[PDB]
Amino acid sequence: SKTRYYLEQCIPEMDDLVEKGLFTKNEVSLIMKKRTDFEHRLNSRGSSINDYIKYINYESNVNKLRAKRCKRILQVKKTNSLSDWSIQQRIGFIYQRGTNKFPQDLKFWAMYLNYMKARGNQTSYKKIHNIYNQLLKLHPTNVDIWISCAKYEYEVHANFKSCRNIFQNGLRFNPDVPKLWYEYVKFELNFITKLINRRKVMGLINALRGDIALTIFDVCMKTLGKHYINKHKGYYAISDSKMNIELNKETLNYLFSESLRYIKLFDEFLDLERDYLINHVLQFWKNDMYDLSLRKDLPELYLKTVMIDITLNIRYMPVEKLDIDQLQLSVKKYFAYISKLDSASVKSLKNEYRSYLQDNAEDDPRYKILDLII
Amino acid sequence: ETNLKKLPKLETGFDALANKKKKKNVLPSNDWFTLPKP
Amino acid sequence: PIEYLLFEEPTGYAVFKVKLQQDDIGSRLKEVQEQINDFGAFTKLIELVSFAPFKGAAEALENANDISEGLVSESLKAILDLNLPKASSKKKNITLAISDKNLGPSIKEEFPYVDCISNELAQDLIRGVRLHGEKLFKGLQSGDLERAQLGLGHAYSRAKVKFSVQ
Amino acid sequence: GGAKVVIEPHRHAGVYIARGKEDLLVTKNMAPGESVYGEKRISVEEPVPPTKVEYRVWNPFRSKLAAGIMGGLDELFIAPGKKVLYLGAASGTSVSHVSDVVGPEGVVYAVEFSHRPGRELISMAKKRPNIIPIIEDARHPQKYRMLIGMVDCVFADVAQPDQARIIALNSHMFLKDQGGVVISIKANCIDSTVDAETVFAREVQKLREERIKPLEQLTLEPYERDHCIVVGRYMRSGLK
Amino acid sequence: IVQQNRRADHLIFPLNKPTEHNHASAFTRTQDVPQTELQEKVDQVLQESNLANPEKDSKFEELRTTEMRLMRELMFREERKARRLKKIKSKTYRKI
Amino acid sequence: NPKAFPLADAALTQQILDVVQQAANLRQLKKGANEATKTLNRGISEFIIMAADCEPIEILLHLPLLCEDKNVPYVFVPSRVALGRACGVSRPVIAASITTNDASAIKTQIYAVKDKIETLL
RNA sequence: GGAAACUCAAAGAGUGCUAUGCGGAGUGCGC
Repeated sequence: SKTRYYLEQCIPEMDDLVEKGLFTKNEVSLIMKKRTDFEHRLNSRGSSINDYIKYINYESNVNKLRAKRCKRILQVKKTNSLSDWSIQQRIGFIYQRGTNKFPQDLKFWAMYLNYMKARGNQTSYKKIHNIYNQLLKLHPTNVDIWISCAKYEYEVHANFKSCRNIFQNGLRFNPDVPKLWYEYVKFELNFITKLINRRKVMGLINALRGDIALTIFDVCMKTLGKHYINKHKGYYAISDSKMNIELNKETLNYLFSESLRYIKLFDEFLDLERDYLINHVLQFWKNDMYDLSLRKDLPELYLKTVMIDITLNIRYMPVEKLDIDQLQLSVKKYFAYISKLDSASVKSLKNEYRSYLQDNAEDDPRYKILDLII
Repeated sequence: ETNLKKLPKLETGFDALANKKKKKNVLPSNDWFTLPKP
Repeated sequence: PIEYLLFEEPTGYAVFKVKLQQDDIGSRLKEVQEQINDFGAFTKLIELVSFAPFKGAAEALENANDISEGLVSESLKAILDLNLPKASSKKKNITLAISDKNLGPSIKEEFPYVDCISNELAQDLIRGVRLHGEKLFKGLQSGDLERAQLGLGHAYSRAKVKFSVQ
Repeated sequence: GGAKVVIEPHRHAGVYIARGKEDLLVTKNMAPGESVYGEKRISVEEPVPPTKVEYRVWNPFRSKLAAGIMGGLDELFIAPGKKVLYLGAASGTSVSHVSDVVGPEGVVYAVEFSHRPGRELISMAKKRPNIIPIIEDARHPQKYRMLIGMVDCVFADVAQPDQARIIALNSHMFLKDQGGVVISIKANCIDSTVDAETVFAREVQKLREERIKPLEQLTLEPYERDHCIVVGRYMRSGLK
Repeated sequence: IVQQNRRADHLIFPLNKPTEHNHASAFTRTQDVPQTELQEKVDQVLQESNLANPEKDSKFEELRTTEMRLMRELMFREERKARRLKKIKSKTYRKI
Repeated sequence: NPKAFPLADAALTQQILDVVQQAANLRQLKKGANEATKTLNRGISEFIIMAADCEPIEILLHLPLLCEDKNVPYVFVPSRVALGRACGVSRPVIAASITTNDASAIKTQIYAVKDKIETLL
């Protein structure tokens, strides 16, 4: 019975904690009673994570009562005894036992992580990196592991080198999930605006545009199309006309819905060449992968691509006097697209009409241009 | 510095997964190789 | 000196660390060949440390093809360079225990800091972990192995024989 | 071809005797309403609404395991719980009977190297769930280790003269300890020069030097010339 | 060292220290080479304009109660660690 | 590996055709595709010979799927009229099968031919 | 005299079950 070994591992801290006057033996025997029951339920057979959770909760509560009677009776913050580190180090020991016995549930993994973050005032990312490593190895497929690890060591440590390393590692392990690609681009623009405004701070007190986001977007679209087309047609590549064409257009549908999500939460970034990068996104979406989405099928996608091509220059505000100066490109594009499209002529005309209706003495020439657009 | 505050942020499910609670309910309560015995 | 082993399953790859070494001279003894049949004394040898499942069943068939031809695939490359520690110059070459001498030289070429062992000891604890199987993972997977290898078996047979669809 | 025959459980579980005037040997079908091979099926009616379930006649002149059964083996290891690795599964001649004597719960990993019997084997295998078709050469169990897990009996109907190395490699890779080994030996395909039980003695000795302890052999003489069914168990620990 | 080994109570036996190497972490590239296509593309974009923390040393070159807050929140990892070391040495030279 | 794969070269073709001729004179040979598959599923067939220039090829290519199932060896030869002349019969045969018989006088030649064609495959 | 159980007592076998080991740093060395 190793429960006896743990139970008399915990004796010396309560020995010193009793011989200095904060508890008495008549209640340290009570906490020893409940600790005995908890240890038995823990390393018995058929145990559970809820037993580990209640043990953690009880030990944290007796830690808080220890600090409370420490500042009440002794009127000090700590008594530099053995107990003060001991009780949380055995909390961490309980956490370690529970992760080794039950590496399944990310709830217990996550509260181990959260307790070690909150202890992170004292304790170490030397300790954090090990548990993130073994958690990452036990779950390579789960994406929130990589995302929470990157969020921690970029929003405390801000080590962009390790964040690039673990994002490339996460995309190496699963280049299938759209979310990890999406948040890789999100971190890329996050630190790219960080160092643009950092050199702006340097320029105040005294190249690196979105080509990285372009490259990872291109490989994102290629890999995502490959993995959607391999997610469908499970074991055998189906060979006919219409199902092959339908699977290619279904991949193109899902992929360009994803690039639309890339655009529509790409424009949150204002401190960079947002219009030039959205133009690069549409230019990469122009040439197609065995489908030709513009002139051939996916005509609804071609219509939304045309409206995005107009609105990427037409990105403006209510104070639109510079838009009254530079809407000649908008009128030229709307004319050159109405001279191409057949019934998407009517669709794009109604869409540009509703977009200009969203755009609308300064209203007087605006009313003139509104009658021009109507 | 206001833009650096309003920069968008990476999204997980982890601390929600560690903080959130349990709320739901509980509801209360031949062999293939055997010949037909004649 | 067998520090890690790689077990290839229908659902995905697994990599186990070796806590205690099996005995090398008495490996043909009754009391040693029965501890790979006792599960509670086989887990004193082998700890699971990583398990990357195949994303899709198409990738499952692809990895089965690449292992059957002895090649290294990219998910295997990913799990190996995640788990295996980089060594120094020639001191302490790290060691896998794999199941075939044809997968040997290919991952030796992909990882010159890794050494591959496939002897009787390696095949011994390989068949131990194959016997116990899904009890090692304690539920850390998305898949049941018998039905998974049913689907993978019909797929691999069909792709090997070029069975027509029309 | 239309008369009525009673059924009875055999000594081995899963296999049944069909006693009529003459008395057939039969097994309980996995796929009712069909005959794969060209055998006769005896259909019985269980009386709840009444069910109609059928039983495929196992031909001992066309499957060496059924030759060994009604020649009399003291025990098999093809029980209706077990899993069976069928080395050298040519067609649905014997693998169908081994499949449905295993039953709906356990798997028969049937292997095969040749391609035309392989493709009619997978076309057989779509109709019953519990068999796994393998289209690999049996000499390299490494290239199908991906997909069979810890089988607890092996049958070997391979007919090429490196049988001992075949069964040794496959049993080392996949057969669990104290597991069953059933071998069909064909003397004219091992070597035609020397006589039948001389090559049976050679193969028995190669088995027990590969620490498959042989318990039992049978000549199956009224059905086929110069074959032998050798039943042994993988000892792996304490051959003595 | 053999007198101090015969004067020992217990001998956990591989006495020459096991030269175990740096454990495999996901936090560093373990071969220092491009592994895949996105890795080689991101490195060939990053090789022309990145930092060996030269610009990090330049931006960490510093001296109002919010400009220091903005510079600290826009600092980098190695700059923050080196500045923490320099401020720790400064506080050790200043206080008691 | 086109469709009729184990196609014999010239010398092995000639020795299997002469053993075919003495088998036919000994009345140990059954000739033609459907008599061949009939003796194949009777089970008395030592090895089978198929002429791989027939019109078309599938009419005998049905025979490998039975013969390699029932474990008898099978050879292709290059000419139907060569097989017909070697069977000792007026029309071109395309398939031929040696019935097993222990009262044969050609047994050792049969076995030598069988060993050569099994090493061919 | 034969038969119901959550009637109990005593043995046996099988299936399971994990059966399951001063501190942050900083300071010079250890490749």
